[PDB]
Amino acid sequence: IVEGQDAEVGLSPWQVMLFRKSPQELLCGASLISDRWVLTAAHCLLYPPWDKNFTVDDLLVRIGKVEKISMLDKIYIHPRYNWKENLDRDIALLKLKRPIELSDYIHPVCLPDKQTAAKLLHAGFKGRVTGWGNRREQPSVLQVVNLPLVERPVCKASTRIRITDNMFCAGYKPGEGKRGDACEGDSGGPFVMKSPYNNRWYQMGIVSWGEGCDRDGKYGFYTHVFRLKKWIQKVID
Amino acid sequence: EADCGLRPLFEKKQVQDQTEKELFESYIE
Ligand code: NA
Repeated sequence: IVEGQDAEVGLSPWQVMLFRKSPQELLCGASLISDRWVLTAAHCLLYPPWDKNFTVDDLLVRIGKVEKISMLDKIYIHPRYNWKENLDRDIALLKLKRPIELSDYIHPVCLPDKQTAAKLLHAGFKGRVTGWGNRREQPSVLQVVNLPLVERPVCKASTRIRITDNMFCAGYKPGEGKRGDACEGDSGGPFVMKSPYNNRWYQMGIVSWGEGCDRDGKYGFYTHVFRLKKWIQKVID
Repeated sequence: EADCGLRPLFEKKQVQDQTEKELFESYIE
């Protein structure tokens, strides 16, 4: 997280760390959506150009820092995830070997419903990004940054990559004052928003991709969780 | 999840984190 700050203790209990088993290194952030399931970006597991095709025994999760390390049972990547062009449908589900014990430091986040959209996915409206990724282009504590959702045309015009409805972008425009972005190591983590309706946190996005970290005229692109809710529900049935 | 969204150290304690006001504020223009 670039231009973020140290998070308070227990600020994001749904925070999951995706670690490489050997040699151990933080690969990606992820999120806790139930006592059993973890949500992350597809490209954190599957990106053929860089020779990347992670199995269940290549990785270990980290939850709560109180910290409960876990092995996964089954990985599910979207069948129409497009790594060739634009990272369309950059989404993947992790099933933990067994249910995790909830605590003051371990607690799942909510997936948005149609009403929660309508109400929150608007330009100017701020969301929360969190991770242990790089501060520039390593943190001691979990990092938090608040970044406003950006208009769809402004996202399209900020890049040459083809943007699909299955993605959205967020961040500040050049000379808006505040800065901030995700960076290498935050990818696959949650973009969360708080609902004024029920006082609950909802994950609207998955940190997907960007050109660099916290550059002017550029924005971080996030997977549209709600728009891929059907698929998330389908693999759990 | 029936209890999702509510943080044990925050929403369960009616304590609000240091940058919460920042978020809700953006909602009103
Ligand atoms: Na930016």
